Amino acid sequence: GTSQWLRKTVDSAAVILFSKTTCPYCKKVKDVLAEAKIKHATIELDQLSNGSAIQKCLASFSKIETVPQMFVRGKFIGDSQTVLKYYSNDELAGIVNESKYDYDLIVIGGGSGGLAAGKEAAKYGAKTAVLDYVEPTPIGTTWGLGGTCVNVGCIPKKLMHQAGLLSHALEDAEHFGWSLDRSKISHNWSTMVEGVQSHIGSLNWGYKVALRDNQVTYLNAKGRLISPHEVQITDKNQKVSTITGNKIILATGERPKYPEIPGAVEYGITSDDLFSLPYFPGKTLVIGASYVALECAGFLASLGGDVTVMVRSILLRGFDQQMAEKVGDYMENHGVKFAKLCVPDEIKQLKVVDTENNKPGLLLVKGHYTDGKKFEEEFETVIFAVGREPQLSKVLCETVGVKLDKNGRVVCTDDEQTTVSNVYAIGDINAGKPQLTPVAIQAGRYLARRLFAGATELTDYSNVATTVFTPLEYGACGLSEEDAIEKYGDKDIEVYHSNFKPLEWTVAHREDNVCYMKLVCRKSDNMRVLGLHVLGPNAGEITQGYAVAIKMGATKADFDRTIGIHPTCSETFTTLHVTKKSGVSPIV
Amino acid sequence: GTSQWLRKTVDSAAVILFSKTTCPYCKKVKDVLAEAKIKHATIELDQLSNGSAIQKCLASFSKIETVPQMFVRGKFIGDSQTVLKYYSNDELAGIVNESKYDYDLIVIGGGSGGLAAGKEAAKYGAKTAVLDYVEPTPIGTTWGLGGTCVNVGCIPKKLMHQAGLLSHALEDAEHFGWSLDRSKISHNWSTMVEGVQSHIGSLNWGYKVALRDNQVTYLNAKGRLISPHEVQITDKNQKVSTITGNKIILATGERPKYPEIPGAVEYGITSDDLFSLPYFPGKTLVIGASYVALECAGFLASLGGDVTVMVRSILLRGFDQQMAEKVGDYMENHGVKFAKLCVPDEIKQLKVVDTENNKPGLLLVKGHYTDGKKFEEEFETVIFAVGREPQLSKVLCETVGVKLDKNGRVVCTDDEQTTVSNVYAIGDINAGKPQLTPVAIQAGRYLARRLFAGATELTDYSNVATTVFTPLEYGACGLSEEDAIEKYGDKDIEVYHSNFKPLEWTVAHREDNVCYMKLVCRKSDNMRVLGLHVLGPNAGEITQGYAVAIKMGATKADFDRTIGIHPTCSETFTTLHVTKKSGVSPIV
Ligand SMILES: Cc1cc2nc3c(=O)[nH]c(=O)nc-3n(C[C@H](O)[C@H](O)[C@H](O)COP(=O)(O)OP(=O)(O)OC[C@H]3O[C@@H](n4cnc5c(N)ncnc54)[C@H](O)[C@@H]3O)c2cc1C
Ligand SMILES: Cc1cc2nc3c(=O)[nH]c(=O)nc-3n(C[C@H](O)[C@H](O)[C@H](O)COP(=O)(O)OP(=O)(O)OC[C@H]3O[C@@H](n4cnc5c(N)ncnc54)[C@H](O)[C@@H]3O)c2cc1C
Ligand SMILES: CCNC(=O)c1ccc(NS(C)(=O)=O)cc1
Ligand SMILES: CCNC(=O)c1ccc(NS(C)(=O)=O)cc1
Ligand SMILES: CCNC(=O)c1ccc(NS(C)(=O)=O)cc1
Repeated sequence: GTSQWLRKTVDSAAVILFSKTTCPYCKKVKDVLAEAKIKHATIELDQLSNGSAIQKCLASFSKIETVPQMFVRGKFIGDSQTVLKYYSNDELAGIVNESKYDYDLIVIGGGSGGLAAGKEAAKYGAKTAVLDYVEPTPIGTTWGLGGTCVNVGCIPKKLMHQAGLLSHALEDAEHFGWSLDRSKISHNWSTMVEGVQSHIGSLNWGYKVALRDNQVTYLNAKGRLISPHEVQITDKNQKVSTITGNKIILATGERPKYPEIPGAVEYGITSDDLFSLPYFPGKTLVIGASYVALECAGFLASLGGDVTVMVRSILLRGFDQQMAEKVGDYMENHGVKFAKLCVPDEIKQLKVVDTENNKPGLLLVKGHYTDGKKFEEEFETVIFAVGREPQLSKVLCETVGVKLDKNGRVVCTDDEQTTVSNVYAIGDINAGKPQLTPVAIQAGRYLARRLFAGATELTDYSNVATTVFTPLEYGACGLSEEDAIEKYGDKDIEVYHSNFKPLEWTVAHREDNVCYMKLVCRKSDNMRVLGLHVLGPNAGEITQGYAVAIKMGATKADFDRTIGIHPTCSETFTTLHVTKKSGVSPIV
Repeated sequence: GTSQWLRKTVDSAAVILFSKTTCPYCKKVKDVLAEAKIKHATIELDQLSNGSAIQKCLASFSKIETVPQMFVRGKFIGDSQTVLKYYSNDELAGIVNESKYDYDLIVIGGGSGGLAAGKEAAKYGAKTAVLDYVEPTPIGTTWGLGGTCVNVGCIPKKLMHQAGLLSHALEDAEHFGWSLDRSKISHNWSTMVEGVQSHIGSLNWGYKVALRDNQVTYLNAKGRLISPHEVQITDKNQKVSTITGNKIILATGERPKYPEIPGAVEYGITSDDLFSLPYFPGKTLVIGASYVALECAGFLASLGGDVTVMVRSILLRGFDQQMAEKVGDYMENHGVKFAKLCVPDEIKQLKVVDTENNKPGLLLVKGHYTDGKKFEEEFETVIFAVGREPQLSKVLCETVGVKLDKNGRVVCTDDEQTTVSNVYAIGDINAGKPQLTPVAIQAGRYLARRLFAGATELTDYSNVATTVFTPLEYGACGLSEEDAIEKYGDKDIEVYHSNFKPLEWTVAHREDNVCYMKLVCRKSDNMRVLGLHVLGPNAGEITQGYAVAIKMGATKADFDRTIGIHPTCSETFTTLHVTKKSGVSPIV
């Protein structure tokens, strides 16, 4: 147990020191490695409950049982007198750089997970390379280092969401006494895009600076794993070459899908293109009903667009469906049109995009409803948000032996190991995991610590909270109500709910009974909170803190005994009492 | 003993039915009481883990061990056959209304705690009177039913805080692409006050409607306890009379103090006057340094005012002083002036308030610094916020025997009982308890349930979360850093901390390193989280949810294993790692 942990740790750490905080011999080795700028992991045996056993086990490798003991890539290098000898003789640098491979770690993909993993590994002396390449979209859009969230995901989406929220702020200000007239103010799309892109550019630069200052090699090159330890790279000039690494982390993410209909690739766009578009989209059709589809339709309408969403079946498939319908009803009440039970059959081009005058084109969209009636209408911009998929055939030779599932994602053990023992996968391509930036960051940091610093902590993928940044935001943590009932049965499930009105909405004359929250609980387990849901402003700030409590096993009793902060929206969770079974109305 | 809980429940309840959910005889009794419009408490014995022993103990009062059994004010009334006999003989209404006192409960004070206690008691058939009277301020300001928070506290303060926040929203909107020019926009104080006062009026009317719909007698009259069961009332026409009650709840709150200096009462105002003031305060001096003082100074400056704060010693005494200093620095950088280490000596009138043209007067303030130097400057409005105190002399006669402390607050047991067995106190006048509106509401509802429905749950006053709504808001739960070090020793305390920047502040070009958060933890108790602190936008929404986790005993490992929601301010709590002992900088 201890011995099996010690062997895995010694075998895969690049540079690691076994030590005690009280030992001045260990301190003298620490000072020598620091002076020579040699980074390494450290395990302080006196701060572990079974340091005694570990000290004994080290002898199976070094034939000594004292501290310090220093190792490089699975090899015992020496005790204090031996390390000092190598240093004094100008031999230590060459010893710590000796390796069978070019790199201790190669990360394929420079996004949320891959950047996190690579920087963390380098902290412990692992010689690291991070590869990143951005295949341009069909119209040629491309961007810098940092992945989907930084460049064409969470960051620009929430900034445009905030531009949309500020329109209601301008309306609210009149009621709170400010002299402006909202009716005489307009929005300039390209001014907003310039500011968003300027912040994204600071992020691109900041990541390149951070890899430099951690001695990580950054290659702006497309990678392909051709054997367990060999990565083929293709640079911007089409020069092909091969590098080797001990450990491989696959972190290449996904890209948007297009439906297989005439005109889609040629004349529509995706979210990849939207966040840097030089012109305002104009009258827009959004095809799809994911959170990407609704968030984009939402802020486009708040910025003055004429917007329609075409929905194949339901909104937010996989989310609690009562909450999804409340989300959609609010958008429909504040300007978004919906073409329900409808799919597209073709896109026809009526005008080409005007690069000169900076204006969209014009399109004719033909489709049909599930009963066979026809859809036909003209739009200036058509955005497809119909899912995302990995392209691992471009990343992964079939002969390496890395197993994939029926969706093309990588099958991994609970420590992110693929079917090939030195190869791991993290982020959106890890099958069955929540596809979110903080998950990918936590998985990559934790994995790097296990590979190169002897850590054991695993990433916990259960009960991970989410927020959908629609015009009225939807936060959630845990099970939907229909999932809870399916798993435990209706008689074992109690639901507490209530409407509420933000105090900020009162003087602004906004709606009385639109915001909503519920707790889904299990009767036979001390009224354990199985799921939490809230529709209202700042839903991400509201929901985050409760995710710690649900992680700890919170029950309805724990919510009741905690006192609220007044006046907040979030405090309504501490006094819930109306049950759905009672039939009593949840209005205020 | 089960027996002594049953004895206290039977003695104190107004009308209580002991029942079982499966028994059709209990069913017919419930329907009869419903048709007769007789409200009552119900104890369903088949849902309690010792309903067996309770059935046996009921024999001590009724000489029967079956169910249903009805009691009224400590007297057994009968089983199913007997209750029906009374109903069909038109004797039931007289039997349930027979009592030694006019009321089962008299509440003195119609605020946060008192209204909540009174409405809750009435649901269990307690015949209830609620007394409220608002003694006018020195300039004659008065208001309606609902207490300090509703009329001159949390509600108007946070609505004017929101008016101030909207000013920065106007400036932000230009950077996000909206065509307005913030420089040409001004604020109208009286328009804001009208909207705020219209919302307060709807709450005044709502509480009167609530009391009427719960059959609660509302007397707009000053009440005085003269013996354990006798309350002397004085109405608006000076008419004096007496009413009697079984239980009494004191819930009369506090009012602001004035310093004992010339001119203060005559020419200054307090928060009581500020929220309905008919003219803009103009150039304003706020005297004091509590949360009331800083919150009022902050929104006044955001609405265009010229504002100074005179500080005797420190800001926010009793709060974490590192956080208090960050709060004040932000305020000083954004337009609030501070006259530090300074007290006032006298207020001289230069110009009377102009009621007709709706203009403030003009004042000369004289004071001095703790080293001896002099302060002299003119202001149009001087606001005192130097504490609040009860006036229980006006409420309670010395001879009744209710013990007070050296501050004038009522000394209570952990179930709100005074030194007089039928008299309880709740809210701000309960000595040693946190003085907050949700605390008073929870104490009131829980006390009512114990008196009239046989409940046993107590109010938990520990680790109650707070938020100070200064221009940059400050939320907290648990111990300050200095208090934890004093209690446990510096070597046993670890503090994790970080600056952060809201995503919304990036395009708006706001400050990089002013928002700040920290966790104060106990090493020898598994890194238990002893206190959480956050300075940033929406701080009360951020803080509330973690209050549940802290109530459950969260440790640092609990915060680490929970995943963040991105992009939010609150997610920074899930990845903290820089300790103060390490000396590493916390900037981003
Ligand atoms: C519109 C949108 C909004 C979103 N909003 C949120 C949100 O609010 N919150 C949230 O938590 N998540 C959000 N997400 C999800 C988030 O973007 C992803 O979960 C996250 O970025 C996944 O990170 P990753 O490291 O797995 O992959 P990515 O971030 O996609 O990074 C993979 C990188 O590898 C590169 N690459 C691919 N193939 C190769 C190759 N052969 N060689 C070299 N490099 C290669 C890619 O070009 C890319 O740069 C959003 C996603 C989208 C599309
Ligand atoms: C400016 C300000 C801002 C605040 N902001 C917040 C905030 O954001 N959050 C928060 O949680 N708390 C806040 N508070 C505190 C909160 O208002 C109080 O904790 C709360 O009102 C206490 O309620 P209570 O029931 O104890 O007394 P009150 O609400 O003060 O009610 C007592 C009532 O009894 C009446 N009364 C007094 N004597 C008699 C008598 N003899 N006969 C009849 N009636 C009588 C009083 O006039 C009053 O109507 C704030 C307070 C102030 C002053
Ligand atoms: C002329 C291009 N035609 C296509 O059919 C196509 C290519 C790539 C796509 N996506 S990507 C950028 O490889 O992520 C989508 C569609
Ligand atoms: C600095 C990175 N190290 C870690 O995260 C870490 C490593 C080992 C630990 N424990 S053990 C009992 O030796 O396996 C704990 C933490
Ligand atoms: C709705 C009002 N009732 C209560 O709050 C309550 C009372 C007693 C309880 N339990 S007991 C019988 O004392 O064992 C539980 C709950």
